[PDB]
Amino acid sequence: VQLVESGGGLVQPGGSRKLSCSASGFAFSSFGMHWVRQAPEKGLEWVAYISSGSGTIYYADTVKGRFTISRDDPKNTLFLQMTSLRSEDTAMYYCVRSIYYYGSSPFDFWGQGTTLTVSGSDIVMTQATSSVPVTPGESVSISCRSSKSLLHSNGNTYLYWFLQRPGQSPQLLIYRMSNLASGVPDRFSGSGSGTAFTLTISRLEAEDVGVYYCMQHLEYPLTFGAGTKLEL
Amino acid sequence: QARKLVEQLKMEANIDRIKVSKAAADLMAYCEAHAKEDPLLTPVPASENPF
Amino acid sequence: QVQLQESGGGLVQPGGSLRLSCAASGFTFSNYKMNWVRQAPGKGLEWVSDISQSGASISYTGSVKGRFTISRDNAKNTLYLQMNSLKPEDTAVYYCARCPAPFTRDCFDVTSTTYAYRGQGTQVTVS
Amino acid sequence: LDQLRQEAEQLKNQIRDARKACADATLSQITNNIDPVGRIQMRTRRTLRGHLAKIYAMHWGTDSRLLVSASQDGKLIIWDSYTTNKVHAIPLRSSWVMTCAYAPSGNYVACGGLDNICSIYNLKTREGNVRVSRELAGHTGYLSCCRFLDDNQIVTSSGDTTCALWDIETGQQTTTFTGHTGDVMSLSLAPDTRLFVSGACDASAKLWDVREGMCRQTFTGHESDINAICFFPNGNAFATGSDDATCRLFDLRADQELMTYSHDNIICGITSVSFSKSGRLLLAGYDDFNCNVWDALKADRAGVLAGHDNRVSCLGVTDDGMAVATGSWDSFLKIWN
Amino acid sequence: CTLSAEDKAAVERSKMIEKQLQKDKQVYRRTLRLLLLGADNSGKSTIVKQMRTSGIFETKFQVDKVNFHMFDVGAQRDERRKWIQCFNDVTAIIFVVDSSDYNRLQEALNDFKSIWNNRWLRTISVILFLNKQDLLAEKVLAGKSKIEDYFPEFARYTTPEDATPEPGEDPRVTRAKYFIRKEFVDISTASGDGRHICYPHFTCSVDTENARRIFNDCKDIILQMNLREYNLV
Amino acid sequence: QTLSLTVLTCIVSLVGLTGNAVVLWLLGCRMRRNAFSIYILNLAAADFLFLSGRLIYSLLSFISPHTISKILYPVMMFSYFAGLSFLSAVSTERCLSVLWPIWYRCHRPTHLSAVVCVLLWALSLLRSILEWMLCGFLFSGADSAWCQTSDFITVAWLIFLCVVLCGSSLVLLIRILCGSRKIPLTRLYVTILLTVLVFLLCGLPFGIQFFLFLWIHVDREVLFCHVHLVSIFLSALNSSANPIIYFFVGSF
Ligand SMILES: COc1ccccc1S(=O)(=O)Nc1ccc(C)cc1Oc1ccc2c(N)nccc2c1
Repeated sequence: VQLVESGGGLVQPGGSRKLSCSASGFAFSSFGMHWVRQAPEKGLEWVAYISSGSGTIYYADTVKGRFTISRDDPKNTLFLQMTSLRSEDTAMYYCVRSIYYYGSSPFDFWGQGTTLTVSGSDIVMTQATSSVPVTPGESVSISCRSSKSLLHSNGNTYLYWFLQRPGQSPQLLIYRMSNLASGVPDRFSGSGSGTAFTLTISRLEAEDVGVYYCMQHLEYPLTFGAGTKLEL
Repeated sequence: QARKLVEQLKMEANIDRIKVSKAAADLMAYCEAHAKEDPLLTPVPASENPF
Repeated sequence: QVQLQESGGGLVQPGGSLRLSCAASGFTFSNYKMNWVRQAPGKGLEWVSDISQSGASISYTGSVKGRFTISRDNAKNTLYLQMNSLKPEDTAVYYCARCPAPFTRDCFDVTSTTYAYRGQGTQVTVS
Repeated sequence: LDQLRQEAEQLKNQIRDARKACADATLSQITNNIDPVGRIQMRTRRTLRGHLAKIYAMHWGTDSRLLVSASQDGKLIIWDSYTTNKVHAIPLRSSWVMTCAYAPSGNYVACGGLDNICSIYNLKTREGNVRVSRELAGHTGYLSCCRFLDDNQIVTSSGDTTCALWDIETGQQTTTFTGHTGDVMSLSLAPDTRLFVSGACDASAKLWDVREGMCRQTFTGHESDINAICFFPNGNAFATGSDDATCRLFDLRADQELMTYSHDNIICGITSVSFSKSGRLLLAGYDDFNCNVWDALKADRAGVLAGHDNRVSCLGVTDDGMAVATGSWDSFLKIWN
Repeated sequence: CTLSAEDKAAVERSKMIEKQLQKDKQVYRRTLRLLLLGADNSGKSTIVKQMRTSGIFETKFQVDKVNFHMFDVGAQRDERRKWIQCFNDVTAIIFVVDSSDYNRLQEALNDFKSIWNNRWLRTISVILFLNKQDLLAEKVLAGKSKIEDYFPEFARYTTPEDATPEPGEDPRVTRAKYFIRKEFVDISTASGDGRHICYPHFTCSVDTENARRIFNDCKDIILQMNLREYNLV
Repeated sequence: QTLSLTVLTCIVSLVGLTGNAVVLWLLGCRMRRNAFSIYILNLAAADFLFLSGRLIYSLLSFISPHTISKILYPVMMFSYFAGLSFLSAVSTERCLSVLWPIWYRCHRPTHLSAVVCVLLWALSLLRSILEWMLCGFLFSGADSAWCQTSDFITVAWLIFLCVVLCGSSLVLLIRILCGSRKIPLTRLYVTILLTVLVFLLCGLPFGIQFFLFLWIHVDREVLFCHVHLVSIFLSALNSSANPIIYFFVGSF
């Protein structure tokens, strides 16, 4: 599975750019696909979403009406066309998969995005603690707090936990607040109730320090946390 | 052929058989003991049923 | 268990007359279209005679259309085949092959190599 | 052959007399002082549409929400029985299929048919597509049933008078079960997964032993072909349906017939059989386009499921007794309750 | 709407699957399926080849922009009463008979009768292919045949003078051909109820116009289906 | 005076109403989805509306006002043309079925029938609103300039429907006659002749006589008015006999 992105660079304000992402290694035509941002030193931020078959498109209210997203299945590539670039669009862009059916785990694979530099009723998620210095072997618990209740009527609690290691792209750990993503050690766990969730790590080891983010997928826009940099 | 059948009948003809009364009693006991967990026999209220 | 036995045959010279019986037990006799088949030495199974549930419909195989006659008795659970004026082409083993499903007119593979509801066979020789 | 046929008949008579000596009372009389269930009426909660040709098999998932259905146009479809969504639609290589099975874990699905091959498809894959992971071959006749044991063990029943215990990792039979003299039409796994029963076209059922490969017992009560078989929830009984227009209940411990469920009006042939969670309701499809529901302890019919306009092929109760889905030859599935 | 942000995507995926199913339905309707039967000596392999441990074989051929798939079983046992139920939505059943060999003619007649009177094949219409015509003609004109040995009723059969189309053939073979066809048609019309029709033919080994008789009989079958739909027949 | 004719009209309307209602019941949401069944369903609905209007008007004729008759008239003359259009469409579809047998079965749109059905419905109501406006209030053209053209258009459309049905039946009969033998074509002949004669002699007269004698100003006779009642009775008989023929000789 590969998701390599092209584009980025320095652009004067008022210009335009086109960013591409060439999927190679999976069935690109059956995955909904998102573009997600990240400021040079701030947290993650959702940008745009295009469904499977191009039948549903959503944009973030920050860039709504100014960005455009469009896929191409026979060529296996997905484009974001952006115009009138301000000074707050300077960021690193990642392209993310997601497939939706009963029992799937959206936000499986994150690409390694590109850097671009220039010259209301949303659900706010709060991650109070921002630094947890701890040695290996201890049991740690990170807390995330939601604005409103994330538990839908069908019983699913839409909370996602992502880990960004130093110098690497994020990767999914927990989806829907309880389930464990395929390919991660069993020591990670997630629990909690509406408006108050926690992620527990038992027997902390190396290759685990980084920044932990919580996301909600109850309704668009998708809002991230602020991050808790676990150090040694 | 004609030897496997006889050997199999010899192998099958010597087993211990319980009565039919014990079989009926055990079937009735299981059915009566688990008689309050199947929605098809005793319908559940509509607040629970997902269909 | 279904079982069919045809202990009715013997040894007669050409021009004589025989009669084959068939004792059936293990199933309701009145809903099945019983048959009568035969296998010759060196040849495969072939169909000989037919009879319906109550006896209204009968059928033969041409080579015996004028000689043999097939009847049944549902009260005694028996099937009979009266065979007379035997030719030297009739020395064979006869089977009381039944019919797979009840309440049907069609019924398949009555003369198969390994059929389930079929008797042991009776050998008749003419010389 | 001279005296072997006589000794076999003597042994059969001995077995029959031994079975007769252990039958002092009938289940009809012991279960006489039991309150009947009255009338069980069910209504179509959901109707699943989307198949082009007749439906030949179905299997409920282990979570009581997902199910798989196989059709004669060469398609498997994995539904969502709560919202009637189509989770998966898998096209097949051979369009003549008569069986399908869901893995207990939920990672794999299996389908077989008239090409004498059992195909194992991997559902939970990367790349987000269902691809065939194994093609078990080695049967010399059409494949009529298949049931998973683990994610690496599957029992198949074919029309060449054989059953087989396979090994999906290496892809070759580890055991062969022989002894039937006709096409084998159905099998039902034991709850503990150590035994299984199999009904064949020679009007007989056989209780096997998975690990050894022997034939533990043989039951012969029917008088025509056997189309469906199912285990009692206890695991010490099983019900069989035939072209006899009758259904029967057999005991593994008493080793003889217990009860026959029949009616003079019915003259068609049973096509499918399933039990309720408690074992108080026996469900049986039929050739006259509608199912039936029998009180398994008193042999009186107490419900009819008439919603199909063609022959009913498949039928299966879910694990917790929530619903009952019946497939049929007009390409429509119907989830009752 | 009372749906989450993900159940909507599930519904959209289901709708895409339904659109693909509609395309597959169109493709499945445009094609016609035939079932090919016959014994080992019938020469049905020659008919298979004339159209330019696996348990079934399928061949594809098209005529006048109409696509036909023909199926024949290859590795199943000889019981046939359980895998013949699968072929009850087919367009036609091609039946091949070897008419030169009278020793096995009664077996072929029994096969045809059993196929015709089937409970699930009660709407499918057979396309009889009386094969090996040159062999029958040679064996009849060369003598030493004596068809009356196996069929006693042939000693008092006269050709149907009204319908005697033949392009310069000996009158003795015509009686035999029409006797055999009369036997098969008598079996066909003994109990048909007017729902399916047998279409007899006369074929050789080197015959080339075998892919057009199938098309003509299939067109007639479809026309009869339409007539029955509109309550005209 | 003639009142027995009105009583027979009421009786025929009752039997046609119950026949259409039961046909709608058996063909509501199942038992077939052919093009023929969809056409029969739409025809039965139109005939049910027409017979309801006819029954209410006939009951009003005995004792009961003009306003309710004004309400009744347009829906009646809307359902009438809906039913005639459905009959012509059924005849054209059967002729096309026999003419090209493979196209009707293999290469035919599944929903096309339903599509054209609703189109026919729309056309009928269009004429209805035209009949209300271009003659009634918007132009006050009771006789001057516009209602003449509207009635000429109505008569031309009725003649077109008649000729379409007759031509389709004749083409089907010719194709079957010139075709092959070995079929019992007696049922085909009797069915085609029965449907054609019933349609002609029980559907055409009412509309033709109304929209001709209404404009023709030589109406001075008591023998020129009993044709009105006889045509009403014939149209009621047509609407009652539409479902019985098709559905009951189909699913007998
Ligand atoms: C003002 O007549 C209209 C006109 C249009 C729509 C409705 C009415 S009406 O309902 O009000 N009168 C009425 C009622 C019922 C009948 C049996 C006749 C009626 O008179 C008509 C109807 C139709 C006419 C026609 N097509 N051409 C010419 C003269 C016409 C006169």
